[PDB]
Amino acid sequence: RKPLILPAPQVSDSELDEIVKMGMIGERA
Amino acid sequence: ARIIMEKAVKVPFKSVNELADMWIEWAEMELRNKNFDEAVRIMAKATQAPKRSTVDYFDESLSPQQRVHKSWKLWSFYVDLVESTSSLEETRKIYERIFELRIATPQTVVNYANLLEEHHYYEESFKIYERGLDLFSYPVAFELWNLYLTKAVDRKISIERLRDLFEQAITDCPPKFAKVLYLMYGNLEEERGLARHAMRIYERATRAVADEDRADMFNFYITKSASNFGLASTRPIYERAIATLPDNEARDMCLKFADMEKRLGEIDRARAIYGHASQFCDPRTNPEFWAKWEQFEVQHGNEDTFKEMLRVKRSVQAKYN
Amino acid sequence: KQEPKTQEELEEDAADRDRRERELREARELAER
Amino acid sequence: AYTQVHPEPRTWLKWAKFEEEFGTADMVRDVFQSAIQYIAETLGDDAVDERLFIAFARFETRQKEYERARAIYKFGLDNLPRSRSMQLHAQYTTFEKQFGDKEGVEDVVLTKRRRLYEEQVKENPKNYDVWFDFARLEEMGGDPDRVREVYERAIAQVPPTQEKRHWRRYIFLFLFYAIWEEKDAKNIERARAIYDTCLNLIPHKKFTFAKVWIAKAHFEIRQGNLTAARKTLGRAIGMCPKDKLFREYIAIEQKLYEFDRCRTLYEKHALFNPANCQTWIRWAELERGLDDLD
Amino acid sequence: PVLQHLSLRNYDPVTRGPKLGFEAPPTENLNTLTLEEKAAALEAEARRKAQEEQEAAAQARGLDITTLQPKKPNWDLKREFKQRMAVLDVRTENAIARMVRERLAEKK
Amino acid sequence: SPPRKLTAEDQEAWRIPPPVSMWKNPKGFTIPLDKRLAADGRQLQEVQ
Amino acid sequence: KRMKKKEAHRDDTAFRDYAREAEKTYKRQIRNMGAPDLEKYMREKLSAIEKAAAAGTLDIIETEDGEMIAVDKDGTFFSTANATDFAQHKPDKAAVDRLVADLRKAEEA
Amino acid sequence: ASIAAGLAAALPKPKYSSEHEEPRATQRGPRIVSADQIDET
Repeated sequence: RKPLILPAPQVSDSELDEIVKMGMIGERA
Repeated sequence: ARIIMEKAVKVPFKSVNELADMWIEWAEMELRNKNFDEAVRIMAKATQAPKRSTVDYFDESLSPQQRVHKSWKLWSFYVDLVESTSSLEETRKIYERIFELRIATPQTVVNYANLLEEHHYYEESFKIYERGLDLFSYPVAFELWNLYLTKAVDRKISIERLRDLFEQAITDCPPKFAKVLYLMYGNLEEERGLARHAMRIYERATRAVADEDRADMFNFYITKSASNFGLASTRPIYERAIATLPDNEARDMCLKFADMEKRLGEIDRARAIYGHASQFCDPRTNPEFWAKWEQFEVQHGNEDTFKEMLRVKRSVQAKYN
Repeated sequence: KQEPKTQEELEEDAADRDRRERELREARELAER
Repeated sequence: AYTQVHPEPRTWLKWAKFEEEFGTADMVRDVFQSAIQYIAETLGDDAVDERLFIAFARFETRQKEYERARAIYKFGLDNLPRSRSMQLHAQYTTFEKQFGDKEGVEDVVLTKRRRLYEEQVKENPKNYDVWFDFARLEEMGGDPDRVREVYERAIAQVPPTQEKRHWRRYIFLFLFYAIWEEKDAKNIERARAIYDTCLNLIPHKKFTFAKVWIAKAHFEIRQGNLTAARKTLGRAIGMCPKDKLFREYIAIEQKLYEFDRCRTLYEKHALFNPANCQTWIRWAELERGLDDLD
Repeated sequence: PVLQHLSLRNYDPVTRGPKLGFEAPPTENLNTLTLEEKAAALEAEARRKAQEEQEAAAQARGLDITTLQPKKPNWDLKREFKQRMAVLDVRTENAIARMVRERLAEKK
Repeated sequence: SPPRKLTAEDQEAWRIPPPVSMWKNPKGFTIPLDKRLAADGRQLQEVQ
Repeated sequence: KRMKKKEAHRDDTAFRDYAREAEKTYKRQIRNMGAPDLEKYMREKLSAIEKAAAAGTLDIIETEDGEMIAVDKDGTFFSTANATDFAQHKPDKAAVDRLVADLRKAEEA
Repeated sequence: ASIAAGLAAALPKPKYSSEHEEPRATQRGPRIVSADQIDET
């Protein structure tokens, strides 16, 4: 298999982290 | 009758099993004559040899009387007679004498462990399990290693000793048993410790399992990571599954990762995974993958994305031709 | 139907029970001395 | 003549196996003694191979001479470097787990776990899980000085990144070390110093953890210092007002039957966070429990 | 009388020979689940949980908040701290009760 | 002196490939065109 | 031991050098010997003891334990170094036929 | 070298006495020895 250089995602691990912070804040509200 | 039995024992028969059967018949007659101690003495005298007897019973050069100390049937009969007639000290002495002749099978070690467990002894059972593991390492004690692991789980041993035993049992085990051993080690690490040890055990099992069970082990590790932690933690490991699994297995892993990214919302990452799967699979040979990619593009993808998918399918068809 | 969770006693091995019996015997011998 | 010409440990082990199969045990003992003596006098006292010790110890065990094999194992683990003794130590551990006692097996397992934890800490100094496992193993061993040294080594691994995960892991490791010092070592002053160092080293301008403040308040309550706990709670509220810290302070005030302090804390929480209806509901429940309907 | 003082654990009373594990393995005599018995129901439970999660994701239209982070961060550390605080919490509660009793005695 | 111990790594490391001459065929062999162009270094040129 | 010996056989298939192949063929030929004729070697040992005791080189002594010991003055009995009659050994017809047959078997192989 | 002397002092007396230990391979008769064993027998 030839190596496919995948592009960096537009949402990062930290951005997903604050997204799920806001998500569980809404869920607990 | 005793004189005839002694004369038959002094007769050098061809088969040592015949002499063992004659000795067992004499012991049974003594036991029926209320002489079980005399029967045990006669059985011990029949299986009498030096401390380092190494004569092969299969060698057709020595007499059957000389090649009678390595008789498994006579030793089993003597152990059965002394089990219900003497205390645990004589049983331990008989087990040590059987282990000295190296004529004890894994069933003999299991019987010794059961006799130790019946006498309120759990450390002696662990010692017998260690003896069974050390006497035959690879094939003949993997089941004995499983029995020792079950005994350790029932004994509630300390975490360090249990971890050392699990590391020793899974050091050079075959992968068919090492998969179950690593699963049990991960379950024990999750039950009696941090989940990081279980995750490390799952990662080690993903790199040290058979090719048939590699995809199942990766799926189980992903499920355990999703249950015990976030789903993003399986994002790179599935990428590692992109670099380790076989072609159909990597296609299934890429489909699962694309579904997970679509559920999370990573449309670009899911599209890249679908493109990698289409590059790693022929169009005429993997129509289900192309149908799944088309369904994903209908769920998420424009007309330009549809044209790009059609161009990728045409390129895959040209590569397959 | 919930099974009755009977409190099983801790299975003392040969080492643990032997140590307890030896400690009791040593205490008796020390008391006699 | 072979051992004169080829004085490698392999040929000595071949002679040992030959004299085991075709000779007395005294000949095997003489062969092993001559092997270790010769390798000690030509490659020096340092470069004796561990395989000779392993094979002689296993010969002693298969001759059921357990104290002899134990002497061989301890002498091999004493007079040889730790860099060339992993296999010999492993054979000691499996021998003690095989036909040894409980205390010796526990000591061997503790030594092996300590070596593995030291290797993991050398490979990954930032691995807080390995440091916690080493601290737990040292606490199970019962050595207070070794546990204190492990806690000092783990505390010295300051995380360079200011991420919330690394700071939370460091705070959890510090709390575990403080709990180990309070339970086993029973040093209140050392626990207070560790809590003060954790509070000072935490970059509260970027990220703050109310769990560390709650643990410090619980440790002060266990020591009977209510005024110090109240001062710490007030300082934590002033530095970073958190809903969890305010709830913990209100619970501590309610456990001490301080209705005025609880009312002041509820008023401060309402002033800081007027959108939090849970604090208002808790204040209303506290007022209803005090028979104050108005 | 011959078959009355034998343990019958490794010697066959009918065949008059040693017992073999090919037809009568000892693992069937265990009162618990062995390693062969284990690591099989856990995989089935994980597969069932994955199928249930997939069915829930297919049925629902929005992403659940407690699906990407079903557990809080450092949950293992919190569980370890809770397990370690077994007698420390009781000691703290006893100290609080003693302080309350001392305050009541000072008031009275 | 006693002979040096040769691994298979050395025995494969001192393997000389056969000369694929693109000028000479003294025995008139019909060499595949694939082998004819292996030693030609013009295929290893970066057009930058 | 059988599995590790066959694994060593599989690992040693590649040509390393000539001494390794020499050891391999010597081990193969010693395996193709079969079991040695220990009874025969018993007969030539007794016959050589008899003729050496008649020649005075070997000395038969009935010791204080009543067992026949046979001490050698020289070293000519053990190895035929120091024995200048190593040239005078004549192999019988069967051994020479066995050697020629084995060489012809290698030729036909 | 002090390792050999230290370990020789380290071992205890073996608990199974083997002064009657005939060698494990009974060498067939006759026993023919070198010139140095005439005084030994």
